[PDB]
Amino acid sequence: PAFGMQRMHYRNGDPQTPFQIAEQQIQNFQVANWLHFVNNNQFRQVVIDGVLNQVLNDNIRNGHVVNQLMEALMQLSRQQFPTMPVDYKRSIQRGILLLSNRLGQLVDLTRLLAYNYETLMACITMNMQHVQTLTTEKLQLTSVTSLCMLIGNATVIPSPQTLFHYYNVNVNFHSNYNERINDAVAIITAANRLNLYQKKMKSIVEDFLKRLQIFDISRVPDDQMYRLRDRLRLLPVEIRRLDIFN
Amino acid sequence: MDVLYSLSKTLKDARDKIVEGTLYSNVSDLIQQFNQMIITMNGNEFQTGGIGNLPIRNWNFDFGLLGTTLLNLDANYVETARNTIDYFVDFVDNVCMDEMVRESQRNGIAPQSDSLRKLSGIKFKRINFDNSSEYIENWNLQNRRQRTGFTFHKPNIFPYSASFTLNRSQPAHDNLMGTMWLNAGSEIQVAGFDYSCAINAPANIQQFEHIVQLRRVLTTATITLLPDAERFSFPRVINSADGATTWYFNPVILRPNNVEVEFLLNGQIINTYQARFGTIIARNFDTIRLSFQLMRPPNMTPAVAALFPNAQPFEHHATVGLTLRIESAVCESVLADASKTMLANVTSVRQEYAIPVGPVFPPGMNWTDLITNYSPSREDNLQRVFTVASIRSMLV
Amino acid sequence: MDVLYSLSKTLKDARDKIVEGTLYSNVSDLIQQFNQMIITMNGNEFQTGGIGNLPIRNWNFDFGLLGTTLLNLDANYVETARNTIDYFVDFVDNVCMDEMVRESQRNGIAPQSDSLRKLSGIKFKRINFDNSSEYIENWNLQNRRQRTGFTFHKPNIFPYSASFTLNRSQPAHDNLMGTMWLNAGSEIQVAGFDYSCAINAPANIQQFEHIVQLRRVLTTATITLLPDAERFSFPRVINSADGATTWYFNPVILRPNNVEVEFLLNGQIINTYQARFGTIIARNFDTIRLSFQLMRPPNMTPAVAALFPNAQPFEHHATVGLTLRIESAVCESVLADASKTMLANVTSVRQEYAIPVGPVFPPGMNWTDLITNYSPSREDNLQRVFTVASIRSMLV
Amino acid sequence: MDVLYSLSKTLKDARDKIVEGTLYSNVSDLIQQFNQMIITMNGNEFQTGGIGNLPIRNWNFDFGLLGTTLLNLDANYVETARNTIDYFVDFVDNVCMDEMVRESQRNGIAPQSDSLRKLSGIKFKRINFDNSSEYIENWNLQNRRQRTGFTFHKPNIFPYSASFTLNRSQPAHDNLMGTMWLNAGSEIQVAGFDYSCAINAPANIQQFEHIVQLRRVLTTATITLLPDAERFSFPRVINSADGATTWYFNPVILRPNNVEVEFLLNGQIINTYQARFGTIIARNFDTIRLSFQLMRPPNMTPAVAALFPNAQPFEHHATVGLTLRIESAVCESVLADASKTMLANVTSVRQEYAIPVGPVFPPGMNWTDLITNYSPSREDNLQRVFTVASIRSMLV
Amino acid sequence: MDVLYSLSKTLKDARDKIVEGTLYSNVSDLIQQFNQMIITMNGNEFQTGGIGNLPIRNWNFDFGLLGTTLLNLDANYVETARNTIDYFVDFVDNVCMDEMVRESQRNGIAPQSDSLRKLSGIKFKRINFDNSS
Ligand SMILES: [Zn+2]
Ligand SMILES: [Zn+2]
Ligand SMILES: [Zn+2]
Ligand SMILES: [Zn+2]
Repeated sequence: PAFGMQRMHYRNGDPQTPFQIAEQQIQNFQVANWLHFVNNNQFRQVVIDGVLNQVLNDNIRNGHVVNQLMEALMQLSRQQFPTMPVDYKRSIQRGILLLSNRLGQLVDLTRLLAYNYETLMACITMNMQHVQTLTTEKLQLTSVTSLCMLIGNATVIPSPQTLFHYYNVNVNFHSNYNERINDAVAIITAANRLNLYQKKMKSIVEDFLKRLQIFDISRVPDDQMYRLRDRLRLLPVEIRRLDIFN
Repeated sequence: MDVLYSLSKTLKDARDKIVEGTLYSNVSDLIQQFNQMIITMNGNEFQTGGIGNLPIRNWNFDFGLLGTTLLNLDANYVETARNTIDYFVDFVDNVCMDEMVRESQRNGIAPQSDSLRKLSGIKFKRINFDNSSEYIENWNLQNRRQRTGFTFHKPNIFPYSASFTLNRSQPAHDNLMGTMWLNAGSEIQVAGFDYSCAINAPANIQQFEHIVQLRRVLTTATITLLPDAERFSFPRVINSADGATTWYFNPVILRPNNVEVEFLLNGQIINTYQARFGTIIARNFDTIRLSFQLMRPPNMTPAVAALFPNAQPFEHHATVGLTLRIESAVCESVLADASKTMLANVTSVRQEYAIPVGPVFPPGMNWTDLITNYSPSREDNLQRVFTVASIRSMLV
Repeated sequence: MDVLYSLSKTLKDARDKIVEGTLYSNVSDLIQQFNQMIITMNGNEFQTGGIGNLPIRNWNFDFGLLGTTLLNLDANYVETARNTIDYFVDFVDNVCMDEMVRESQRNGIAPQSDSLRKLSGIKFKRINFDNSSEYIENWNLQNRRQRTGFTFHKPNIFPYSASFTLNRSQPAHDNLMGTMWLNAGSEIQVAGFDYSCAINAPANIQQFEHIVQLRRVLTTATITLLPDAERFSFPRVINSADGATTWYFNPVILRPNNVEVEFLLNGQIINTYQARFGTIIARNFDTIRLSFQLMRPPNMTPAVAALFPNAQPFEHHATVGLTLRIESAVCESVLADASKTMLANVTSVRQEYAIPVGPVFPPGMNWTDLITNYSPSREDNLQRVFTVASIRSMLV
Repeated sequence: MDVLYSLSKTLKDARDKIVEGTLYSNVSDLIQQFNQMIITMNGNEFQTGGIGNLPIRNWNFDFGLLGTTLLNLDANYVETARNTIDYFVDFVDNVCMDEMVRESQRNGIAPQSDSLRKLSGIKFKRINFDNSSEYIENWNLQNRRQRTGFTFHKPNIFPYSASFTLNRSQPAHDNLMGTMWLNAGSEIQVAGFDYSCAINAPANIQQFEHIVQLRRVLTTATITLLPDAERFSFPRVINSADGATTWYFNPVILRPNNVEVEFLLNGQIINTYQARFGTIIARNFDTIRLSFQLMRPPNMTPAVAALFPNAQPFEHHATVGLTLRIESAVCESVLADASKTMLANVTSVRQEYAIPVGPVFPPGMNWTDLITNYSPSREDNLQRVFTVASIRSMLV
Repeated sequence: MDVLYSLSKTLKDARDKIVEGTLYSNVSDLIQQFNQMIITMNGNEFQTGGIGNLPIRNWNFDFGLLGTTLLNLDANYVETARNTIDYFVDFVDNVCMDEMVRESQRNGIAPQSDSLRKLSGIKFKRINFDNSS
């Protein structure tokens, strides 16, 4: 509407997002460049100390890209909105300027958010695998508006004790995960090598999931339980447990 | 053709007017027309070339509109417009070249290239806007069947022909009476010669006539008529009509007598000019009749009398002449002329890409051969290619 | 240059469109552009210099804007606009004259006058609007390093030269073989003469060749080629090469034989025309090679055989000719032609104010010297002055 | 071109800087540029090579990016980068080869290949970054039409020419006066010989002149001038000017007298060096005029007097020589030179894939023909292909 | 000399790196150096002398800073930068020429022209950066 373009008739299932179409269809350099960044600002994958990590574009980390956003939306504040009623146009442009005039606060907020993310991500020990989950966390855009319009200049970074506690909890969960995998694999392999053909590996897998402490085993689908059994059967046994079994 | 011209005109206006610093009010309507062009061309696939050495080229159109708000144009706006305009200009040039190299005996006025045939669909009619050039204006008028008029400076209406006629001759070619002419471009030099200087002619007058039939009717024509023909006024060894031998011509120029230039339409005298030289106007004609007389001077000085004896041998041969130059004219059909480059452009495009000779035009677009046999199909194809060439000249 | 052209274009549009009784909607955009020009120029002091006899002139701009209140323009509005337009036209004409009379060897394409140098500042870029003239279009294309094109009717590409070459000669100049030519403007007349009429030639063929090197590349050229050269077809008395004596020329014109006109680019054959006369097209060339032959007629009537004996004396000298006129062409560089008045305007301005000879142009603005030694510096300066002259001609 | 150069530069910087163990701060900006390149190229389809034996290759990009938060690069990071770098380097090499084997007469500076034409689109402009190489800098300045020059060590400005001129000669070729020269690369060896040793010359001085017209202006040029031409200092048997016979040259070398070198630009004397040998500076010139003299030694020892008798036969022929080597220079146009490999790269690519001869360059990329007819269109195409070759040599 | 070299180096880097479409991360340090040069040079009057036929030239510096806040450099940015760069390059070339034509028997290593002597003051030392040639 700002550029007088015909409203996008977007089709669900299109391999391109609406912004990916808009980037090609919008000629203005400020808005097009901001759209390009937004289109290509996916996580980058990098292994640090053997842990896979999802890291941000460096322009997010230093907060510089907010300038581009500002530039883009500053352009949107100068646009005619050809056919729009003028009071509604004024309201939209004044909201655009409300976000625009907080450029310094938004740069500070972006840098703070990125720094906090990186500092707390240093404390992660298991690979940060990116999968589209079944359920989501619902994020209200009004909460985003609150964060954008209420952030000051008070830097808040994780406390060293908070970082150590987070790292300790992550390490404990990871170690318990590995140890329970070892116990389950050891018992399954021993039962197979002892020819205990009436043994149900389902009970072993359920005990494993229960000892992981974060699963309500009653709601685990059966196909996933059997897939877990199959994958546990394929793992080799840990040296200490295998020697004891020998 | 009108859609292709509109594409070219929009691109030309965009190049000329979308410039850094200019007020947006100078381009608002142009910007809307440019955006209409983008919308209409978007999502369409075109193919050009594939004939002769003209390369196959594919064109896909996915461009955004210009919607930025400004008071004056800046560098960003001009660069975006320049990228779009460069692509569109390349496409238009390739389409024009593809259409210029093609021809058909049937419906030679209709589009021949697939790209221009696709551009003739209804969905592209939105691109159409101002059609002010002479060639596109004449195209539209002819499609409406009103008079179309092409104005030519020195129209190339006469096919080249340096010829002669011997009304009296014999094997020695020493007592000859006849005419020799050069009809070339807009120019006609004609000369009637008598070796006996009308010594035995009735009333001592020899009458010469020269009829030149124009292949198309010319109107509002300005003509310069001069008494003498400089091209046939020097000694000359000419070939025999059958080429068996050569004869000698030793002109002595006498002023033409009883000069009558008639400009005829359908055999009817439209304009007549008697003993008139300089600038004359032929308002509407398809034929020129130059009638002039060699009159033996009744009174001669001894030096003059020495040149014209009573009988053979005739060493000096009496010659009267006429020069007729069409400075400007108007024709309903297209013609080559001294000021325009459409024939040159079409010939250059066909020669550069080694276009094989087709079934309509002569080899190499030789203008003499084309105008000698200026058939209706040839005229249609020539008008098509000339309009396309004028469209291409706006950009290239 | 674009700012100066935009000033002149705005003034021309104001003169043409600000007329009594016209709808304001006919002039709204023009009035906005004119007021933008007024705003941009206001508060700026300009000086047009005192080079030569041009008076030093000071220019101050303190003008009010043109009104927007009238539905139709009345006489009062037109009078006020006329006052402002007259002052601006005087300023623009003086700036153009100051720029035309100056030249530089180092940067001849850059502005030389102080006023045009000031107008190249960014603060004046707002004035810039539609650049639709051929010369300004070529200027902008050149600044971006794009293919430029100037279309010339009868381009003045050949420096004047009436010269001859004697391949065979002797002190008494009675057995001469060679060529004489005139290269003038767009025309080349060449004539090969043999006094013995190729009696002792290897096959009774005498070969003549004329090479004309064009100082610039010409494209899309329409060329009239005619067999005879009327300029070298009458008796002449000609100075010897050193001017020590004079020899006699008594041409008898024979038909040229094996006429081959070659249009060459980089020494490669681009176009070839054998025994073709009338209108031909040279698409891209920088050199012309006219090869022709004087062939002794194998069969002669008694008079013809009498003209050409077996040995000296030779009273009649066999001459073959060729005429080559460039009616129209396209060149990437600026040239004088028979239609445009740029060279005349620059020369007239330089002579009217007694401009001292500069380090770039010949000391009369003489075209033969300029086109003979068409250096890149000369070409840059000439393009600058011709563009400024085209700008001036819009108003003056 | 700038996008292709930036692709090559980004790949070179990735090879150089993305190395195991380096601080992430050493490569942060380079990693950003590399990721921008991946982003821009992803999802685009390219095709290279349908000319000569250059095989058709299809390129797709679906590469992942590089991490941005680690502190030091490790072997895993470099391994991730290397596959993408190799694919991109192969693509860039093929695009450069595709552009190097192509030419056009209309717009030789513009891209010719489909890949480089697509890279000229606006969306790829984001890849563009530091244009610091000499050839890309000159490309960018020349597009804006700014004064810029290429620096050449031993520029290859003289087309190969081993010729002689005889001012005194006769069929037996026993008493000859004239000059013989070799013009090759950056070297001019000239030698004036007199067989009589100026015994009968006025003041016993014989003057020799040699003019070399450079096809392009050389500026800020260092020249070594030595007073002998070792190339023409030994006995030679030399074909006659028409090859009908061979004559004998038996030099005896006398020092040249009144040596004057004039470096001229547009016929104006820019630099003049008299009797100066060693290093001289020619700041701006297009023509070299070497004047030297053979003077008889007024006093001769018995052997020297025996060498040169008062009359024929002349068995020892007095010769004076000059050698002129352009060590380094600056030219606004591209040239082959002893240091760069651009001409070698273009010729190698064209020969390896059997590229058919085009309309712009001579067959086999022959440099002598290319510099003999160094036209503006040839200059455009040569600059394009040389810039592409320099881009390619950044990775290959 | 190091200040003159740094002016020339900054200008060459600006001409090579400030190109349309480039990431700002490619020029961030260059833009900082360029703005430092602009700040240091602003308000200073220079005169390149009239030795021989070298024209007397006067130079005034009042320029705006090159902008930040762009993710990729656009055409407006490059145009403004090119205007400033052209003026600075003309000044640097004229200063270099004025220095190239002068000489002293003693202290001939020191600057000879007024412009370079002025540039040798402490206040211009801020312009100085990478001396790699
Ligand atoms: Zn006959
Ligand atoms: Zn003579
Ligand atoms: Zn005319
Ligand atoms: Zn010889």
